[PDB]
Amino acid sequence: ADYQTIYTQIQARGPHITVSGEWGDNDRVGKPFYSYWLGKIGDAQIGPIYLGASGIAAFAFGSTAILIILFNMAAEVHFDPLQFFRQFFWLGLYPPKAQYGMGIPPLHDGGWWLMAGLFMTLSLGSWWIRVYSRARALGLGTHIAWNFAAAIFFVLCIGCIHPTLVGSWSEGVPFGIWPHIDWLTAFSIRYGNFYYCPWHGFSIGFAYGCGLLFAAHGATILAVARFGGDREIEQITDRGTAVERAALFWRWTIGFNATIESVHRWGWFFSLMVMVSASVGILLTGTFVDNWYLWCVKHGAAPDYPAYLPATPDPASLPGAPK
Amino acid sequence: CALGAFISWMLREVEISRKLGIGWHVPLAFCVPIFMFCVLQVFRPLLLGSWGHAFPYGILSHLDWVNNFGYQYLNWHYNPGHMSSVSFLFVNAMALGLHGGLILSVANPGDGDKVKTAEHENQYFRDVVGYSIGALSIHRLGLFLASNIFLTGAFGTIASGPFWTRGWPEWWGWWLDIPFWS
Amino acid sequence: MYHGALAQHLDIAQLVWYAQWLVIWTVVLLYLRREDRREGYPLVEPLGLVKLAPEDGQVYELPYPKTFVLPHGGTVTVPRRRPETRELKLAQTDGFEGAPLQPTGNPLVDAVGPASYAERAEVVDATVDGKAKIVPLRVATDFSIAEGDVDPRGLPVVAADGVEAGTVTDLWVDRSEHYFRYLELSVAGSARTALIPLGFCDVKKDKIVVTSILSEQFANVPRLQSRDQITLREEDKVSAYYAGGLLYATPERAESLL
Amino acid sequence: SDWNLWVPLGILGIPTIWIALTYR
Amino acid sequence: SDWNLWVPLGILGIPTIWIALTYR
Amino acid sequence: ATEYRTASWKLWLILDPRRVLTALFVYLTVIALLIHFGLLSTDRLNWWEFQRGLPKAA
Amino acid sequence: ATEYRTASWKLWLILDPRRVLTALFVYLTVIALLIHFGLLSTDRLNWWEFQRGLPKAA
Amino acid sequence: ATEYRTASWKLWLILDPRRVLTALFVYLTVIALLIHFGLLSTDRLNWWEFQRGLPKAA
Amino acid sequence: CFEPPPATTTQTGFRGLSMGEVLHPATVKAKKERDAQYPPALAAVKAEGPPVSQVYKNVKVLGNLTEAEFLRTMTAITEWVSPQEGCTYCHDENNLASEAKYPYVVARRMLEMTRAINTNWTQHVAQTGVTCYTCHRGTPLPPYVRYLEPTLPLNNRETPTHVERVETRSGYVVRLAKYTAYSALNYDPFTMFLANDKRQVRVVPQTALPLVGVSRGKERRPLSDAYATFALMMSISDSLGTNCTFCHNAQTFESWGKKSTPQRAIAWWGIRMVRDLNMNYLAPLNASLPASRLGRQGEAPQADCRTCHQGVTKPLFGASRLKDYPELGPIK
Ligand code: BCB
Ligand code: BCB
Ligand code: BCB
Ligand SMILES: C/C=C1/c2cc3[nH]c4c(c3C)C(=O)[C@H](C(=O)OC)c4c3nc(cc4[nH]c(cc(n2)[C@@H]1C)c(C(C)=O)c4C)[C@@H](C)[C@@H]3CCC(=O)OC/C=C(\C)CCC[C@H](C)CCC[C@@H](C)CCCC(C)C
Ligand SMILES: C/C=C1/c2cc3[nH]c4c(c3C)C(=O)[C@H](C(=O)OC)c4c3nc(cc4[nH]c(cc(n2)[C@@H]1C)c(C(C)=O)c4C)[C@@H](C)[C@@H]3CCC(=O)OC/C=C(\C)CCC[C@H](C)CCC[C@@H](C)CCCC(C)C
Ligand SMILES: CC(C)=CCC/C(C)=C/CC/C(C)=C\CC/C(C)=C/CC/C(C)=C/CC/C(C)=C\CC/C(C)=C/CC/C(C)=C/CC/C(C)=C/CC1=C(C)C(=O)c2ccccc2C1=O
Ligand SMILES: COC1=C(OC)C(=O)C(C/C=C(/C)CC/C=C(/C)CC/C=C(\C)CC/C=C(\C)CC/C=C(/C)CC/C=C(\C)CC/C=C(\C)CC/C=C(\C)CCC=C(C)C)=C(C)C1=O
Ligand code: HEC
Ligand code: HEC
Ligand code: HEC
Ligand SMILES: CC(C)=CCC/C(C)=C/C=C/C(C)=C/C=C/C(C)=C/C=C\C=C(C)\C=C\C=C(/C)CC/C=C(\C)CCCC(C)C
Ligand SMILES: CCCCCCCCCCCC[N+](C)(C)[O-]
Ligand SMILES: [Fe+3]
Repeated sequence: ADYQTIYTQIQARGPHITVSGEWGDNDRVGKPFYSYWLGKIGDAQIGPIYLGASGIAAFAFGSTAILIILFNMAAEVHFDPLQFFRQFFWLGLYPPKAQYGMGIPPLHDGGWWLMAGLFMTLSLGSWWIRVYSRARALGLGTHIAWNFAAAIFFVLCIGCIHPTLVGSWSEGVPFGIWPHIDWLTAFSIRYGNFYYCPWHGFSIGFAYGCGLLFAAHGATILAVARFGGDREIEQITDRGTAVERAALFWRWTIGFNATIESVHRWGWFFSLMVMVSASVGILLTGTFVDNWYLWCVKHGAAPDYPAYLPATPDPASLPGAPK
Repeated sequence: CALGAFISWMLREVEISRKLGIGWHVPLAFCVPIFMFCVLQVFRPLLLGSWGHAFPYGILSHLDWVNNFGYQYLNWHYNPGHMSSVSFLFVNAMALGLHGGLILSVANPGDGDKVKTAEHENQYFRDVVGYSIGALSIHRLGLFLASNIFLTGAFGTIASGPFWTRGWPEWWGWWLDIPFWS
Repeated sequence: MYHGALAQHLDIAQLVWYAQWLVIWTVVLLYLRREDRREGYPLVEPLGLVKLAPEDGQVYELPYPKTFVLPHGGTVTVPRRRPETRELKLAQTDGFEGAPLQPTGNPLVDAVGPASYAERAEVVDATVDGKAKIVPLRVATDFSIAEGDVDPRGLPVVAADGVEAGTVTDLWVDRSEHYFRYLELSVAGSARTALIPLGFCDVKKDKIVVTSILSEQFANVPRLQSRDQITLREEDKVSAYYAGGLLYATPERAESLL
Repeated sequence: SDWNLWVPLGILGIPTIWIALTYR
Repeated sequence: SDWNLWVPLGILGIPTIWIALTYR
Repeated sequence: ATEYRTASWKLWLILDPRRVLTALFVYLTVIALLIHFGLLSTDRLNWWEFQRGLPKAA
Repeated sequence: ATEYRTASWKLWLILDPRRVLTALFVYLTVIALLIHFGLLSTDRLNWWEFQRGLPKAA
Repeated sequence: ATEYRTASWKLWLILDPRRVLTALFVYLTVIALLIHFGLLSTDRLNWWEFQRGLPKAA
Repeated sequence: CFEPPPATTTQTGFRGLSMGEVLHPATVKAKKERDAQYPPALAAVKAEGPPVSQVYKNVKVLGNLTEAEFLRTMTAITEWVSPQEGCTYCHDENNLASEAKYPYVVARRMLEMTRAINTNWTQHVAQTGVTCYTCHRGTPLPPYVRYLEPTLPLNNRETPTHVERVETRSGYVVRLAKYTAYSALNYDPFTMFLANDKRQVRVVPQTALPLVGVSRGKERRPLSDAYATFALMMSISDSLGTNCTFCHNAQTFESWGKKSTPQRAIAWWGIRMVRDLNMNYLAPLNASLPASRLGRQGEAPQADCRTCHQGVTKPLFGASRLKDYPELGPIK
């Protein structure tokens, strides 16, 4: 085979050059070290890191959040250290279990949930700023920041916005491995099956889309790596045989192609759209649709199947039923 | 006809790539989903001995299959093959976003700012998260993430029925129940 | 009475649906697809009938031009009109639109099909400092191989025949990526070094195996203009030669398996 | 007690011997 | 107390001796 | 050959002791584990536990 | 060799003490663990607890 | 070697004290924890708690 | 751990929908062996003489029978409930008509209960019915019961470990998980749904759009209630050894008609039947039992699905004694 696409056979070492920012060249932190193993898939060098304010802040809120989360998880196993470690995935920080509408709930029932929520929110933001500022610091464009934005917004939607529009904190996602997942099912059951929500559709489309696209783009570049097609930026400004082939390949197959530059747009667009599509769906849910299946039936989208075993009338609705 | 089409599609690609003197990575990559299709429509039904175990063709209809299948083990979220696949799905999406953005930022730096260099790509990430995977390898890595969506999942899929018949959560019992700390 | 009901059958969800669609298509069409036509358009025609306009809907098609201001001076405008004026040594099988072409002479030297290169700018690729990006390890003395790998310097280069083509002189490094791009070998029999892309050779413990081309055709790998630096065009030239050999080294590489 | 059943002895033993003798 | 249950002593002891004597 | 008979030995010119050694090590270990645990998962031929065998008894 | 009988020793010219050492360390530790825990998971043959065995008792 | 009987010591020329030291430190620590916690997750041999072992009593 | 092939599979909904049960043939065998110790019917006796009400003195349930029949019943009862202590278990050996021993007075009530099941819940138990054996399986303490905290292990014939004991506070989460098929759902569905008729299990809305006046703020139910239902279902599944698709077509959990199997109907009755048992026969026994039997909050033990089904979709694989012991119901 061609081994040079899978891993790197002969590794290189030498002096790395620092691009001086607009500001905060000073707030780079740590002794850069190498990993020979890591060097077989990517660059081996691992430090330094930029610090600065946004960072500081993000960590600040982030940690507080984490602390509140974990601490409460411990409190669930009554602080038994052995049990904690065994039961860890099953432990969580839950939102309120009674109906208080949108009132700040008691500490012991959802209160702590809410606090961690707010702090997680704040870290996300601080981080956002990091991403956005750094870009501007180095004279790049802001695309990453905007993609990241959408992601954050979707977190907001399922965290507080949706709860708000229906007006109960009870609808919040809980913190914890298994329990954040149990949420998914509950939430779906409640809103009459999410497979039937169109935005869930869209989203998934775009998500699989990403799969397809990365596999394709990924594969395409490696296929043309022999002509130095991995040098993607010089290819943009001075088109070489590499991407000429890459283009041709796709044109001869699906019958239209991209450019080396624009394929990146497509990917960036699909990525974004996952998060956006999602957000919409979440906003609509509870607010305008109560039961997504029934809704799909009102617009006759829903498939209907004959009975295999005899059809069963609901017993509640019989003459002389109990309760 | 489906299988037919798929395979003919994939081979066509091989012919194309031969003609261009490029690598065969693309066709091969396209082989992964084909396999998963085969796994779901062919193998798993063989192993359970009926075609009736496969999924129907129908936009909403197919999802109904997915839905019930998954509740046949009591909460599919816990099936460990699924976990891995899901993780990849997410990482892949995020990563495409970053890769997308990063190229675009360098190319279109705003104003009459000059297009930036490869070093600026590196600097940018080594700032934000303190590591840069490097330009070739991201491509390589993308291909990898993408692919294990199905590669790992395929394990969880095949397992359910032929190799496991209980609810998926019950399976984590192995850990939950190590008698030492039980 | 219901939340989100615009009629006895019309609800706000339903409207949003279409809305969503609308946007998607618009972006796709009125944007993304335009952005795609920055290279290689407008379409060209060597059989068809009096056409200054592709699939129809599209001669707007091309977006208005960008202007990439380049890192080390100068501007590029996209889309462009970059004309191919190499005179291709390819005869047609039929005069037909989409019937394939036959090389007239040696395809590897005449640079056609998989052996064709792009006419890139005849300049050296540069670092952020203004040094040359791609250089050998005679020049980049600061750079080195990682401890724990095989130094290919000294090894025999075995070609497709099973015949030693020559011996490895050097590695060439990308200074801004810390990555090895080329082996520079000494083609035995002549007094010349030829540059092979590292993606065309399987490096072993004892030998470098080159499946791409035959031993005899190492004599004709494109000559470098300078000794210690490589232009962007020379890169394409070198790469295309070996890859072309994947279809043109032996006569049987043409043919189908049966 | 190994009575009537030399099965494993044979299986274990025989090779043990010819491994001894073949590779000197 | 090993009553013809020299079994583990057999497995433990035997090699212990030849490991002693073979690599000298 | 210092008073040898066959050439058997030339195998180690061809094979590499270290590979053989290290593999045998693993191979055997696995079979060993297989048998041990295998046995200890039956009813007859479990030492380590009370005779669950209910040999004929019930 | 300083008054040896076999050439056994030459093994370490071939094999590397440090590998063997580090490996054995691990190997034995794991086995030791398996047995210990394994035993303590039975009914007979658990020290560390009240006789869960209900040995014949009911 | 200051009146030494064996060559034992040469081990540290081969092995690296810093690795050994650090490894033992960890190794030991873990075993130690396993034992402590593991014990304190039984009914007999749990100090720290009331004997809800209910030894045979009830 | 990776349970080897093949699998028994059935079809419970329309083709291509992936509905139906999935069994490990091994496991079924084992259960089938277990559900075979059900002692065979006693030899039928000729109804001869007067009613027991005139023969003996302290019969208050089985007054109707003939002297000979009556003793048959007693013999059967013995075998199903207290075979080991025998007759002695709840009778003074000499004055039989003495209500001295505690189980006696429980047992009278158990008789009433069983009768009632086989008379009034025919729509759950059909022509199969129950006997003491169904629940007790030949011990005086039925091997799957429930208290008002989750306890472990599920089968009270096994012995608990240290962490499993109720008093060990750290072990709560696990005590709970094992009850609901190892999921991390945080509700005890017994005490929510089964102990009394105080909650609604139905959580999904029966209309496409949010209905104005029940759909916002404190008008609305908490998303808890969804999780709680999801818990009750998880447990029901494990108690019968089956999966959702044995009853629902996931396409719509909430819907009936062509989207539910006939089983789902039976289950509905099921629920209403355990509730009756608990609220009316079982729970008010904490007056009659000794404190040794009673739970931490001073409650008697109660029944849920598992108590009968014990991990099979039909209790005892649907083996019955309904014709053989018509003292036990149904009645006229
Ligand atoms: C039974 C329930 C189901 C369900 C329930 C469901 C719900 C309720 C929702 C989705 C949603 C989605 N579902 Mg679905 N789902 C999907 C895939 C998807 C995603 C495309 C999309 C969720 C968006 C996302 O990517 O989240 C992952 C990305 C996230 C969460 C963003 C994270 C970014 C964030 C910045 C992370 C960084 C965090 C920091 C590091 C902080 C650290 C924390 C500290 C402070 C402690 C697939 C492929 C399937 C299949 C194959 O069946 C499926 C079936 C189901 N879903 C089952 C039917 N799903 C969402 C949606 O699209 O609804 C319309 C959604 O709301
Ligand atoms: C209640 C049930 C659930 C469920 C049941 C489930 C099952 C049973 C399976 C998955 C699987 C998967 N799930 Mg899960 N799922 C996932 C994500 C995923 C995917 C990562 C993974 C693989 C998808 C797949 O098999 O593609 C299928 C794609 C295929 C087969 C390729 C088709 C492409 C083909 C080759 C080419 C087609 C060409 C066209 C015909 C051409 C037409 C186009 C035009 C141009 C002509 C998420 C993110 C979620 C969330 C967020 O909750 C979720 C929830 C659920 N899943 C619910 C819990 N899921 C699969 C898996 O891996 O399980 C472990 C799987 O078997
Ligand atoms: C009812 C029966 C019991 C039983 C039956 C028993 C038997 C029959 C045996 C033991 C043995 C042992 N038991 Mg024991 N046991 C022990 C612990 C032990 C160990 C001291 C010893 C394990 C030696 C070993 O396996 O080497 C594992 C690892 C080794 C040897 C590594 C060192 C060698 C290495 C290759 C050399 C390199 C060293 C370098 C300096 C370091 C290199 C660093 C690297 C990483 C760079 C504990 C802590 C307990 C408790 C808490 O209850 C207990 C209870 C019991 N044991 C029960 C009461 N046990 C064994 C023994 O030999 O006793 C001493 C033994 O034969
Ligand atoms: C389709 C769109 C996709 C998408 C897109 C994008 N996603 C992005 C970006 C874009 C564009 C970024 O630019 C940004 C980034 O930069 O990446 C390079 C980012 C990110 N997405 C992350 C994770 C992620 N993306 C997910 C999903 C999707 N993303 C969706 C699918 C998921 C899922 C799916 O779960 C996950 C988990 C992080 C890497 C990063 C946030 C960092 C943060 O916000 O920091 C917040 C800071 C903290 C939490 C503080 C840490 C504190 C430590 C651990 C210590 C605590 C210990 C304490 C107890 C004691 C203190 C002592 C201490 C010293 C020990
Ligand atoms: C991890 C790997 C990822 C991945 C990778 C790659 N993906 C690739 C390639 C690579 C590398 C290509 O090289 C190839 C391609 O050309 O690039 C565009 C391709 C392609 N991937 C398509 C769709 C796609 N990728 C999906 C998934 C992933 N991709 C995963 C995530 C999904 C999901 C997830 O649903 C979809 C729908 C087509 C656009 C295209 C082939 C067209 C075709 O196949 O032609 C042949 C067939 C047709 C044009 C029509 C077939 C009609 C048949 C005969 C009968 C009708 C269909 C019947 C089966 C009914 C089913 C419908 C029912 C469910 C309601
Ligand atoms: C005129 C004349 C003589 C007529 C008489 C002749 C006659 C009638 C003859 C007989 C006809 C015959 C025999 C055959 C008909 C023709 C034929 C073979 C048809 C096959 C056609 C067919 C089935 C087409 C369908 C196309 C298809 C399957 C899918 C459409 C594409 C889709 C949905 C793609 C997913 C969307 C997607 C990922 C878009 C991505 C955008 C692009 C362009 C990605 C590709 C791409 C990537 C990924 C890069 O990395 C890249 C890197 C650098 C440069 C370029 C690219 C690049 O373009
Ligand atoms: C060049 O410009 C650019 C850069 O350089 C400037 C960048 O650095 C960057 C990006 C900057 C970065 C820092 C990139 C780093 C970003 C990331 C998201 C990297 C993170 C990746 C991971 C965390 C790995 C993912 C791991 C998980 C999600 C957890 C999965 C959990 C489990 C249990 C998985 C279990 C199974 C596995 C782990 C592996 C299973 C594998 C198999 C079964 C089979 C393996 C298949 C193969 C090996 C392929 C077959 C082999 C051949 C074909 C030879 C970009 C975007 C840009 O393009
Ligand atoms: C689990 C409890 C239980 C067991 C075991 C049991 N009995 Fe009874 N027995 C009862 C109850 C309760 C009554 C009262 C029934 C009634 O009022 O209808 C009863 C009533 C009787 C009576 C009538 C009392 C009278 O007024 O004279 C006789 C006789 C009798 N049992 C004999 C037996 C014999 C013989 C056995 C064993 C071989 C036996 N019983 C085992 C619970 C039991
Ligand atoms: C549906 C379940 C169920 C059925 C059917 C049933 N029992 Fe019970 N029985 C219980 C439960 C639960 C208890 C409570 C556990 C307890 O009290 O020990 C109980 C308690 C008892 C006790 C008290 C024993 C003790 O030591 O506490 C007796 C005696 C008894 N049952 C006899 C009977 C008899 C006789 C029948 C049949 C005529 C019967 N049971 C049918 C569930 C059942
Ligand atoms: C043995 C039959 C049976 C099984 C198995 C079963 N269910 Fe149910 N399920 C029911 C019945 C009956 C109801 C309605 C009870 C009522 O009316 O109070 C119900 C109600 C529900 C509801 C509430 C629907 C509504 O109207 O709001 C959901 C959701 C649900 N089940 C999901 C599940 C899931 C998920 C599983 C598998 C884990 C499952 N069920 C397993 C019988 C069953
Ligand atoms: C107006 C008022 C009063 C308040 C407004 C408050 C507000 C903004 C609320 C909104 C809250 C939001 C956005 C809540 C969002 C919650 C979400 C999305 C939770 C989702 C998932 C969380 C998961 C999966 C977390 C599990 C966490 C753990 C298991 C523990 C945390 C630990 C780690 C991740 C490891 C790092 C720790 C290591 C260094 C030791
Ligand atoms: C459900 C999400 C899918 C969104 C649709 C993706 C757009 C496909 C691109 C078609 C390109 C059309 N064309 C040939 C004019 O270029
Ligand atoms: Fe790229």
